[PDB]
Amino acid sequence: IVGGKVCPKGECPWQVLLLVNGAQLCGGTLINTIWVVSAAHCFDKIKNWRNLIAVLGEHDLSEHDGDEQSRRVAQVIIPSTYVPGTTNHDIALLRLHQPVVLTDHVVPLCLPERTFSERTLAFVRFSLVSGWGQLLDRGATALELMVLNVPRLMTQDCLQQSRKVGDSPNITEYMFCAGYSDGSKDSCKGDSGGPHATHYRGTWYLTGIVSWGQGCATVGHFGVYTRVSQYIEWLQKLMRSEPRPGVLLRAPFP
Amino acid sequence: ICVNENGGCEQYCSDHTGTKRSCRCHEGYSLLADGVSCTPTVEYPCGKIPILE
Ligand SMILES: CCOc1cc(O[C@@H]2CCOC2)c(F)c([C@@H](Nc2ccc(C(=N)N)cc2)C(=O)O)c1
Ligand SMILES: [Ca+2]
Repeated sequence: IVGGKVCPKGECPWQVLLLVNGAQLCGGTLINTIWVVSAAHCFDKIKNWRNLIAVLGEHDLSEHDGDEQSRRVAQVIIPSTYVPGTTNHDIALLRLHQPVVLTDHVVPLCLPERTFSERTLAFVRFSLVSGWGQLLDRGATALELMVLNVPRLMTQDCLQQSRKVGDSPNITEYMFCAGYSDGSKDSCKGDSGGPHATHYRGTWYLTGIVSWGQGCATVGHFGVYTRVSQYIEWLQKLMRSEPRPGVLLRAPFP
Repeated sequence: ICVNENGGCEQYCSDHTGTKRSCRCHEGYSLLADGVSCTPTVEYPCGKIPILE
């Protein structure tokens, strides 16, 4: 996260840290005691699926304070429509091997109904994005969990306000832009998979996933986020399903 | 009605035939007798931050 602040310990209790062989991979969002939402692209290079760990209640990576809870990842479910190395459909649903225990430091983010998300949450201007990603483009990652308030744009407005890059990926219906074009504030690649969380009437909801951008806080560009509302029914159906052997599961989308 | 001001619902809203709508709440919440508000029913409901509550 570029240009944000430390998320006070316990104020981002749905934030997940994903590790592979102990190394920082990506963020994620807890949505109930066994299910984590992250970005499909976080898994493009995984060789051994059995060394993927999810950590809840994390805050300062330099210390252990007893609020952390680590779980093996039992299932990584990716939509059929996602193509590794490309931008569209950038979502993953992770089943933990054992539920996390809800505490003051570990709480799920609400996965909203689609209609509510499209009709109401999509029009809440500011939302919070968080993670242990780079504090600067081409800079070191954060030791303490960082959070940033970003404004959401309609895609036509995002395209009009963005500088053009011949090769640029299309901003599809499964994405949205949020942030600033002045180079000051953005999420970054190490935040990938983390929450874009939207407050409404006292409660916070999952509306986006840190997905991609041109650099981080690059002048003339915004952050791009997976538009979670498109995936609500897909997620709900999978959460009702029995686990299947083998960690990776490609599941039909829609 | 649900498209206008979330039908007045604190959380989720459904339209029904006629001048009718029903609000609903996420798991871990229950709907109050006003028919719009949601109150937690468990210690750690989703989307609330304990140390701030
Ligand atoms: C589906 C993911 O696609 C990615 C594409 C990335 O770069 C391409 C090349 C320039 O535009 C897009 C990328 F850096 C990333 C990068 N993640 C990333 C996430 C957020 C931002 C941002 N908010 N500015 C940037 C990069 C990564 O994980 O390697 C991801
Ligand atoms: Ca710690």
